Amino acid sequence: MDCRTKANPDRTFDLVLKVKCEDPVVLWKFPEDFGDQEILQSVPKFCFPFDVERVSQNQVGQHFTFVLTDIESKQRFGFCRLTSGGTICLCILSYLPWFEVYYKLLNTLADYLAKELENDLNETLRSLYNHPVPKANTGLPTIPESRNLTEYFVAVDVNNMLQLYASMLHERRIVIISSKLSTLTACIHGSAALLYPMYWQHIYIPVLPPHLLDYCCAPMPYLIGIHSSLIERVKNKSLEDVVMLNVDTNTLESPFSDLNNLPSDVVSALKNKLKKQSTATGDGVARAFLRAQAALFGSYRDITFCEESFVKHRSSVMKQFLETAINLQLFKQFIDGRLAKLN
Amino acid sequence: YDHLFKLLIIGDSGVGKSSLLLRFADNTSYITTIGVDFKIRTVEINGEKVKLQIWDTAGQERFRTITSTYYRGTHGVIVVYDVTSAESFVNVKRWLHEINQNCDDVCRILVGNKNDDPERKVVETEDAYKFAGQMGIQLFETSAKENVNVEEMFNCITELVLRAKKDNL
Repeated sequence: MDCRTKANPDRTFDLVLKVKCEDPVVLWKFPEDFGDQEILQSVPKFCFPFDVERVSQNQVGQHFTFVLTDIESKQRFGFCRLTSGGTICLCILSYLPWFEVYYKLLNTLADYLAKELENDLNETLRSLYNHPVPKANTGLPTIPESRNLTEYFVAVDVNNMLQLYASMLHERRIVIISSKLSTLTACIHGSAALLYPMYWQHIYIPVLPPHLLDYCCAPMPYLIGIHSSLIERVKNKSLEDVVMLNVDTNTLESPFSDLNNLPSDVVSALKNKLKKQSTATGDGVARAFLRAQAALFGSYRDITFCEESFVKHRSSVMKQFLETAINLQLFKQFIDGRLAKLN
Repeated sequence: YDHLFKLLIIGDSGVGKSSLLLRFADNTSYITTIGVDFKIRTVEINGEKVKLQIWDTAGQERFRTITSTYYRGTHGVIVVYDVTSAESFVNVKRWLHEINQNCDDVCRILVGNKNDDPERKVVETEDAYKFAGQMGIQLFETSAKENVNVEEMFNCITELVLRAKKDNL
């Protein structure tokens, strides 16, 4: 009900593909008899979600993670290793949010391919594929260990972190733009995780490929990443009111003033902590946002939830915020989930 | 085009929303790719060219209540339940209550889909009609499979939205 991760997926991963740029060509996949043709058609386009013709040669070697959303709104993570020059891409599709593991595994698969070690590769794939999903080694994201938060934090000004946070907490239509897919998907995953223990409940596309640009016209809330080579095409579409952050320049444009709606004491406490040298290592950043979440929604402690008791605070700024907070799908799923488990 | 309108289709997965979206579209889904899909219908109502785009999203059934943020920018909603599933109806009542309380400016209609298997039906017509009645909204029972009452249903929401717009002007 609450989280958008599949609890107990059938497999550690479902597909691995090597793809090259008419559509991209699949050079090699495991399992060989992979049968979902819809995924075979879409996954290659998400491997190269940029104007290939124009910026292939600007692409630097990187790792990034697309997400495909299933019928239950659960996330299928596309862990990709894109080679410098952007012509070749290695991709593991999994329900498990194992960014650091799969990034390492992708490098190891790349090295096995270059050293022409086919058996060892098939062995490794097989063994992990048929391995029951392991629940033990057999917690808040920390910097620099968790790659999505770390890259978010190094790439995006503190002020813009605060602005994206506020925009999420008004369930705006958000577009994040970067010239780097690593930074792009990282910003989308890392920004969303800072809602904890709440999760983004609406349209969630870390990177949106060219053939799907029209989806930026969606009227419902959304969090969408676009490579910089596609932003002009998107802008020329007829959009709703949207919040855009261009990470290449740390330029935010929004017709709203959502950050002004958050209580100042919370914002300055969060801001002051984010600028503190020591916050930049270990769980400081996630803890800072965790503490902001507590201050904003903590009063929810008060079996059923009484909206009118929660919305009744003394300060006009906080009362105003709490009255909008009750209309957030992210808050609604959190409360409802917590009412379900309390029994 | 003369006018453009934006619709949402809401309802539990397994009520036939995607079959309804196929009937809606001019042409011939991304719902299992990016959790969202839109279809385009063009129609002429009294000489006027109208383009309708309708939006669906995945896993809506996990929303006990779909909140007011979902409907911003939208002109009309098609709220769909499955006449063979009592749970799909109960949810739909909650959603239309939230709409009534927080988004009364949005046109909405109630739709009982899969009106195809009598032996499996559970939501009686008079029940839905009574709820429809007390929300001040119109109700259609349809079969996206057999293509029954579907065109009637689409032409209703389309007309509602066109009139709200001219009654605002």
